[PDB]
Amino acid sequence: MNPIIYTTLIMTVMSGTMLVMISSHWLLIWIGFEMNLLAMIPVLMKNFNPRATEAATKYFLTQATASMMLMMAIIINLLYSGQWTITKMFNPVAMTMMTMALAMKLGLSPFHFWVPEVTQGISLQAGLLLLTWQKLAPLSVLCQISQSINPNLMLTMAMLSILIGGWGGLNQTQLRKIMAYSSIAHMGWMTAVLPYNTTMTILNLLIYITMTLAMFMLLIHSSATTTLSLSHTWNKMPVITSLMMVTLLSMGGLPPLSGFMPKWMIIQEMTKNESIIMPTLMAMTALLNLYFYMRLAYSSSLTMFPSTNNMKMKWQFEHTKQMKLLPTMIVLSTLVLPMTPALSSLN
Amino acid sequence: AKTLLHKYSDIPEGTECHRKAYASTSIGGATGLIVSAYSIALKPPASFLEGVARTGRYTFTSAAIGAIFGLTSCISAQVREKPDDPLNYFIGGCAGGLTLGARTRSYGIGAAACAYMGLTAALVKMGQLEGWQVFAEPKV
Amino acid sequence: YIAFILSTIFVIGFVGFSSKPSPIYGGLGLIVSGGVGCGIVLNFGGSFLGLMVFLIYLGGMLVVFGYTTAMATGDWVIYDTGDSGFFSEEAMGIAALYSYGTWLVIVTGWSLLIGVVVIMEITRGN
Amino acid sequence: LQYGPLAFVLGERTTRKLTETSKVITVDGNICSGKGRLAREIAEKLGLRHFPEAGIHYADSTTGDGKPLDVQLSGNCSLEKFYDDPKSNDGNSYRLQSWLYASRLLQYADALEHLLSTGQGVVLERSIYSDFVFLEAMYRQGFIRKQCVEHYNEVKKVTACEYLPPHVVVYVDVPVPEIQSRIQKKGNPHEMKITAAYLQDIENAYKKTFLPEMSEKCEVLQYSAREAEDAEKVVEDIEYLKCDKGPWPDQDDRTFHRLRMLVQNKLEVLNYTTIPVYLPEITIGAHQSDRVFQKFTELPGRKYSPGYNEDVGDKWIWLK
Amino acid sequence: TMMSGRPGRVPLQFLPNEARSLPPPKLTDPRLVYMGFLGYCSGLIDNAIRRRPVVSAGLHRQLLYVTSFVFFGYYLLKRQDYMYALRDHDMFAYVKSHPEDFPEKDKKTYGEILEEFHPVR
Amino acid sequence: ARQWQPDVEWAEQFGGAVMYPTKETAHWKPPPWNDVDPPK
Amino acid sequence: SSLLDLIWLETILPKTTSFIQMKMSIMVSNQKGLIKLYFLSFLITIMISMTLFN
Amino acid sequence: MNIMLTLLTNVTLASLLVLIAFWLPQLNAYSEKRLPFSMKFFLVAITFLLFDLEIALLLPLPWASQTNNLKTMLTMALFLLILLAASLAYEWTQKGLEW
Amino acid sequence: PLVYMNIIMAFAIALAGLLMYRSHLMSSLLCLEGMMLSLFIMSTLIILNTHFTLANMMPIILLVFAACEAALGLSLLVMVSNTYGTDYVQNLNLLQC
Amino acid sequence: PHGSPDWLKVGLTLGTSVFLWIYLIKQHKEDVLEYKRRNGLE
Ligand SMILES: CCCCCCCCCCCCCCCCCC(=O)OC[C@H](COP(=O)([O-])OCC(O)COP(=O)([O-])OC[C@@H](COC(=O)CCCCCCCCCCCCCCCCC)OC(=O)CCCCCCCCCCCCCCCCC)OC(=O)CCCCCCCCCCCCCCCCC
Ligand SMILES: CCCCCCCCCCCCCCCCC[C@@H](O)O[C@H](CO[C@H](O)CCCCCCCCCCCCCCC)COP(=O)(O)OCC[N+](C)(C)C
Ligand SMILES: CCCCCCCCCCCCCCCCC[C@@H](O)O[C@H](CO[C@H](O)CCCCCCCCCCCCCCC)COP(=O)(O)OCC[N+](C)(C)C
Ligand SMILES: Nc1ncnc2c1ncn2[C@@H]1O[C@H](COP(=O)(O)OP(=O)(O)O)[C@@H](O)[C@H]1O
Repeated sequence: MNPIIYTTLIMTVMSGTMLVMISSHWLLIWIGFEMNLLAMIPVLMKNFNPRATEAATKYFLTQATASMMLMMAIIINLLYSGQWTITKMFNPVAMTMMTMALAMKLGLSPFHFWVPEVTQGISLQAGLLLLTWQKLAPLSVLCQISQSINPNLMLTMAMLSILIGGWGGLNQTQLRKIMAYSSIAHMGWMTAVLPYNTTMTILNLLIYITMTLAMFMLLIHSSATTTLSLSHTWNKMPVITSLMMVTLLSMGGLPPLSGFMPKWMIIQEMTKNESIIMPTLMAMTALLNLYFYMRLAYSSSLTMFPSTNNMKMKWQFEHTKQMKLLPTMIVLSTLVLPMTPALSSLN
Repeated sequence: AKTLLHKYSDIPEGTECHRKAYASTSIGGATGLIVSAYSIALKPPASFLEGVARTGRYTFTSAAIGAIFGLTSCISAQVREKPDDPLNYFIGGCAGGLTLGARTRSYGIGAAACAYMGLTAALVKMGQLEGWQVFAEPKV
Repeated sequence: YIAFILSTIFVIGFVGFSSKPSPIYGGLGLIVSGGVGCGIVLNFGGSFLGLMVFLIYLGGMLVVFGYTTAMATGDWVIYDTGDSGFFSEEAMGIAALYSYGTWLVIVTGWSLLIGVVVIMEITRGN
Repeated sequence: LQYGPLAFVLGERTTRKLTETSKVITVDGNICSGKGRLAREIAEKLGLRHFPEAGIHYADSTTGDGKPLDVQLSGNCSLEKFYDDPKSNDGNSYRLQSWLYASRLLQYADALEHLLSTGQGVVLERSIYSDFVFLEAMYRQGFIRKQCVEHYNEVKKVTACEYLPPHVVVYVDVPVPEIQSRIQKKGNPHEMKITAAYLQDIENAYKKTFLPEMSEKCEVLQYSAREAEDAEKVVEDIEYLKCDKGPWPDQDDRTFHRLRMLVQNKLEVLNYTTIPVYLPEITIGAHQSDRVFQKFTELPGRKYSPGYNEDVGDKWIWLK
Repeated sequence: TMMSGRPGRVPLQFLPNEARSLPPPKLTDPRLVYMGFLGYCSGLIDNAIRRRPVVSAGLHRQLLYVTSFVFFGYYLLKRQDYMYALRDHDMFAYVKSHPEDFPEKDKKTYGEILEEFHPVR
Repeated sequence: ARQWQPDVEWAEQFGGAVMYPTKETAHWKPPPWNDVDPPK
Repeated sequence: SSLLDLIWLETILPKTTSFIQMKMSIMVSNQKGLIKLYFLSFLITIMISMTLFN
Repeated sequence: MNIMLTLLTNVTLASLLVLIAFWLPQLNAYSEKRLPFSMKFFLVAITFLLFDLEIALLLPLPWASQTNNLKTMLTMALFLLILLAASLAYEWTQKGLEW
Repeated sequence: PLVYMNIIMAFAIALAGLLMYRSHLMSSLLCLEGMMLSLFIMSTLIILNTHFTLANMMPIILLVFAACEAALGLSLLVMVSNTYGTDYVQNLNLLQC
Repeated sequence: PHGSPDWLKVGLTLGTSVFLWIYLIKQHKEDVLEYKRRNGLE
C-alpha cells in the first residue's frame, strides 16, 4: 500500500491500544478494541495473496466474536450494577464472560487455534506486530480487573496454554508456527501469575516482547521461514546464526540468560502463596519449549548443513536496509539478569 | 461441577463400598463424556452412528476405570484396618490402570498405566492428608 | 403481557435464522427478528432508538447483506412513576452527544474515516 | 538519501520520469547470431543504455572492483567444459545453467533499477524469459536430468513472477547450416564441437514456445540475417509500434514504488535462487562450503563492508 | 504488595518529589558500570552485524551507546531505590500502627530450651 | 580424521510439512517458497 | 551391560518420556485447520466454563 | 394500538387484493402449456453503508441546537460534516467512484 | 425479568449458531449481526428503564461501530469468494495447526 | 560504496554524547546537594 496509508494504519492500531490503556469507561475500552481490530486487518493483508486473505478472515472472525462477548459482559455488569467504570466486576457470570473474551483475544488455550494459522498466513513483519503489540490491551484490561478473576479458571487456562504450546511446538518445521506456539506458552506463563502479582505479569510481558522482537528481526535479516532455509544462513552470515543461537538459549529459560528472570520470579511469587505443585508442572512443561529451541539451534548454528552453488553470488552483496535497535534487543534479551532487582520500578 | 466431588468425598474412607464405587463410576462417566465431546468436535470420524459408538466406548472405559479404582481402594482400606494410608489409594490406582490395560488389550499400557495411576492416587491421598493446594488462593 | 409475547417471537426468529438455512432465508428471518426487536423498543418508550434500529439496521446493513448475497449464487411493574416534563429524556440524552460526548464524536469519526480507507485498501486487490 | 518510503513520500515519483522512450527492449537469437551488433546499434540510435549479455562473471563486474574472481569462488562452472564434455559426470551442465539464470536475473534487476531511477531505456540480450530455451535443448540432448528442469522451473516461477516483461522483443532468424558455417569461421576450438542437433533444439524451443507466448503480451519483430543489417528500419519499426497490450500501461506510481524497492536490494532479488532443494548437481557439502567461504573472505576488499577495508585503502574506519 | 493504589500518587510521575530526600546512586555504582558494559556490548554487536571491524569501527557510535545506557540506568536506579524505600517505609509504619499483630517474643535462652537430639549412627 | 557434518540425507528429515510424519499427515505438502498459491 | 544399562534403564526414564511427548505432540498438532471444529470446541469450552467453575 | 391497527388494516387489504388478483384468473380453463460479480456494485453498497452510518451520527442535530454550549456543539457538528466530506474526497481521489 | 431473559437467550442462540458453522460464511456474518442486534435491544432496555440520560448515546455508538465491522467482514467475504468462486467455509483450509 | 566520513553525523553523535554527560554530572551534583539540604547533613 501507499506508505502514508501504512503509517496512518499503524498509528491507528497504536492509538486503539492506547485508548484501551488510558480510558476508565467500559464503552471507550470496547471502542479501542474495535479501532485496533479495524486498523489491524489491512496490515496483515499488506502483501496480497490467498494465504494472507485467509489469515485475515480467520483473525477477523475470532476478534469479532471476542468483542461481541466483551460487549455482552459489559452489558450484564451494567444490568446488575449501574456502573461503567472498569473496576471490580460485580457479577460472576459477567466476569466469566469477560475472562473468556479476553482469553480468546489473547489466544490462550482452548482459544489458541487461530494463532498458528494466522501467524503462518501473514508475513514476518505482520507476525512481529501481531505477536508483540497485540497483547498489550487485553493484558492491561486483565491487570485492571485481576482482583475479581476466579483463580481456578485463570489457572486452568494458563496451564492448558503452557501444555498446548509445549506439545504443539514439537511438531513444527515452519518457523512462524514455532513462534506462535512459543507465544501461546509464554501467554500461559504470563496469565498464571495474574491472580497473585500483576507486576510479575508486566515483567514477563516485557522480557517476552524483547526476546520476540530480537528473534523476529533476526529472522527478517536472514530471510528464512523454514528450518531448511534457516540452515543455509551459516554460509552467508555466521554471526547472525550465533546471535540467534544465544537468543534461542535465552528463550528456553536457561540461566544466566534473561529468559530465566520471569519464570524464576513467577515461581517465587507462586511459592509465596502456598502454591507448589503448579510451578513445578510449569517448569517441567517449559522443558518442551526448550527442547524444540535446542533442535532449531542444532539445525542452525551448532552444525553445518549442506549449501547450494548459487549461494556464491549472495556472497558479493550486503544488506541494504539495517534494522535499528536489533543489537539493543539482542543484548536486552540475553544479558539483563544481574539487573533483576530493577523490577521494583513497577515496569 | 463439584457436586460429584462432594458426593464422593462425603462418604467415609473405610465404609460404604457400594456408594464409593457408584460415585467414582459417575465421576469417570462424566470425564469420559467430556473427552468424547471434545473428540467428536475436533475429529468427526465418518457419521452419527460411529460418533455415538465412540462416545459410548470412551464413557464406558472411563466409568469402568473409576469403578474399579473406587471399589479396590475402599476394600483395601476396609480390610487393612488402616485408613488415611496412601497405599490403599496406590492399590486402587494400580487396579484402575490394569482395568484400562485390559480394556485396550495390551500389556504395556496396562503395566505402564498401573504404575502411573498408582502413583497419582497415592499423591492425591497424600495431598488430602497434608492439605496441599493445587489451585492456591491469593494469600499474599 | 404484550412485551412478553414480542420477546417470545424475537427468540423464535433468532432460532429460525440461527439454523442457517439458505442465507437469503436466514436474512429474511433476521429481518423479521429485527422488526420484532424494534417493536419491543418502541413499545418500551424508546421511539428514537427503535426508529434508529428500523432505519439504520434494517434499511442499510441488512439491505447491503441481501445485496451482497444476491450478487452471489411480569412487565409493566418495573416502570417509572412521574413524568419527563416538556421534553423527552431519550432525545435529550441522545442530543447530549454534541455537548457532552466530544471524545466519543472524535473517536467515532476517526474510526469511520479509517473504515472507509481500510475498505478501499482491502478491496483494491492486486 | 537512498531511495525508500521517505523519498517516495516527499518527492520521488517515477511516473514523471517516463518519456515514451523508456521501452525496455530485449534482443534474442541462436548461438553466434548477429543479435549483439543489432542490439548495440539499436541502443546507439535510440539513445538507450546497452547491456552486454550476462556471462558467468557478470556479478563480479558490479561488486568491489569490476575484475572477475576465480572460477571456484564465482560460478563453479565453465562453458568450455560443457562444450567439451556435455554429458559430464559432475553435472556441471546444470550448474552452469542455474548460474547463468541467476546472473540474468541480477542483470534484469539492474536494468529495471536503472530504468526506474533515471527514465532512460535499456537494451538487453537474452533475458530470464528467453533463458529457458537452453535448458530445453540441454534436456533433449540428454545432457541434464528431468529433476534439473523441474528445479529450474520452480526457481523461474518464484523469481520471474515479480517483474514486468519487456516492451519489445527483437528476434533475429538465422538458418542452422549458415550458423554452423559461422561457428566454423569463428575458430574457437571449443565452439566447433556443437552438434547441429543442439542448435536445432534451441531454434525449436525459440519458435514453438518462446515467440508465441511473448506475442500474447508484448510486441514481436521477427527479423532475418539480411534485414537485420540495416538498423534504420529496425528503429523505424520500434518507434512505429505502440504498447497497449502489455501490463506496463496498467502500472501506476504505487506499483512503480514497490518494483523499485524490489529491484534494489539485490539479496531480495536473489532470495529464491538458493531454495533448499538438494540436487547433486548444485548441492555443496559442508566442508567444501566452509573452505570456499573462508577463501572468499581472504580476498582483499571482501572482509568488511565496501567502505571498511584498510587493505583496499579505505580511511577513517573508526569514524565511519 | 501492589502499591498502584497507594494514596497521594501522581499518575504518570517517574520520580516523585519525595524521592529527592534519598541519597542518589554514585556515578561509580557497580550497576551503572554494568549498564555501561551493556551499552558497549550493544555497540560491538552493532559493529558485527553491519560487517565492520568490531573493536574499532565507530568510536562515536560506541560512545553514544555507552552514554545512553548509563543515562537511562542512572534514572532507573533512582526509581528502583525510591520504590524499595517506599516499601520499607510502609512496612515499618504498618508494624507500628498494629502492635497487637506483632508482639514482642519473650526471649528464651538455649540453656532453658529442650531440643530433641538425634544421634547419627 | 574429519568431523562429521550433516549431509543431504540428514538434512531431509526437516524438509517435511511437520516433524514425525503419520498416515493422516503423509499427504500434506510444504507451503510454496514464495507463499503464493496458483489462482487456478 | 546389555539388559539393564542398554535396555531397561534406557526404557524407563528417557525412551518413555520421548514416546509420550511425541504422541502428545502428534495429538495436539494434527488439526485440519477447519474453523468448523475449532468453533464447535469453543462452544463446548464456553459451556464447560459456564457450568463447572460456578 | 392505533398504529398497530393501521398497519394491520394496510397489510390485510394488500394481502386480500393481491390474493384476489392472483386467484380470479385461475378459475377459468386455459391451455396451461451469472459469474461476473462486479466489484463496482459492491463498492457502491459499502459506500452507502458507511455514509449511512455517518448520517446516523448526524441525525440528532435538530435537538443538539438547544444546549447553551452552542460553540462546542457547532464545532462538533462541523467536525462530523468535514470528516464526511473527507471520506467522500478520499473515495473520489483514489478512483473509487468510477464505472 | 422474563423480557431480559429472552433477550439473553436470543444472544446465546445467535452465538451458538455462529459457533456451529455448517457452511456459508455469510451465515456466520448474519449470526454476528444478530448477536449485535440482541445487545442493542438489551442495552437500550436497561438504559431506558433506569433513566440514565447520558447513556442514551451508548446504543447508537455501538450500532455504528458494529455496522462498520460488518462492512469489513463483507469485504473479506467477497475477496474469499473472488479466490474460490464460493463463500464455503471448508475452502479456508490452506493454513492448518 | 565510496563515501567520506560524514562530519555532520559524527558531530551530532559526539555533541549528543557530550551533552548527555554534562547533563548527567550536573543532575548528580544537584541531587547530592538537595539530599544534603533536606537531611541537614551539610
Ligand atoms: C559471566 C560472563 C562474563 C563474560 C561476559 C561474556 C559476554 C561479553 C560480550 C558479549 C557480546 C559483546 C561482544 C561480541 C560481539 C560479536 C562480535 C564477534 O563475533 O567477534 C569478532 C571479533 C574478532 O573478529 P574480527 O576480526 O574483528 O571480525 C570478524 C567478524 O566479526 C566475524 O567473524 P567470522 O564471521 O569470520 O566468524 C564467524 C563466527 C563468529 O561468530 C561469533 O563470534 C558471534 C559471537 C557469539 C554471539 C554473541 C552473543 C551475545 C551476548 C551473549 C553472551 C552469553 C553469555 C552467557 C554465558 C553463556 C556462554 C555461551 O561464527 C562461527 O564461527 C560459528 C560457530 C559458532 C561457535 C559456537 C557459538 C557460541 C557463541 C557463544 C559466545 C558467548 C561468549 C562470547 C564472547 C565474545 C565473543 C566475541 O571479536 C572481538 O575481537 C571483540 C570481542 C570483545 C572485544 C574486547 C576488547 C576490549 C579490551 C580493552 C581492554 C580490556 C578491558 C578491561 C579494562 C581495563 C584495562 C586497563
Ligand atoms: C529487557 C528489559 C525490559 C526493557 C524495557 C524497554 C527499555 C526502553 C524503555 C525506556 C524507558 C521507558 C519509561 C518511560 C518514561 C517515563 C515513565 C513514567 O511516566 O511512567 C511511570 C512508570 O514507569 C515505568 O513503569 C518504568 C519502566 C522501567 C522498566 C525497567 C524494568 C525492567 C525489569 C528488570 C530488567 C533490567 C532491565 C535494565 C536494562 C534496560 C509511572 O507509571 P504509572 O502510570 O504510575 O503506573 C502504571 C504502571 N503500573 C500499572 C504497572 C503500576
Ligand atoms: C493535550 C495533548 C494535545 C496533543 C495530543 C493529541 C492526541 C490525539 C488527539 C485527540 C485529543 C482530543 C482533544 C479534545 C478532547 C475533548 C475534550 C475537550 O475538548 O473539551 C471539550 C471542548 O470541546 C472542544 O471544542 C473540542 C474541539 C476539538 C475538536 C477539533 C479537532 C479534533 C481533532 C482530534 C484528532 C482526531 C483526528 C484528526 C483530524 C484532523 C468539552 O467542552 P465543554 O463544553 O467545556 O465540556 C462539556 C461538558 N459540559 C457540557 C458539562 C459543559
Ligand atoms: N543458457 C546458456 N547455456 C549454455 N551456453 C550459453 C547460455 N547462454 C549463453 N551461452 C553461451 O554464450 C556464448 C556467446 O553467446 P552467443 O549469443 O551465442 O554469441 P555472440 O554473443 O558472440 O553473438 C555462446 O558460446 C553461448 O553458447
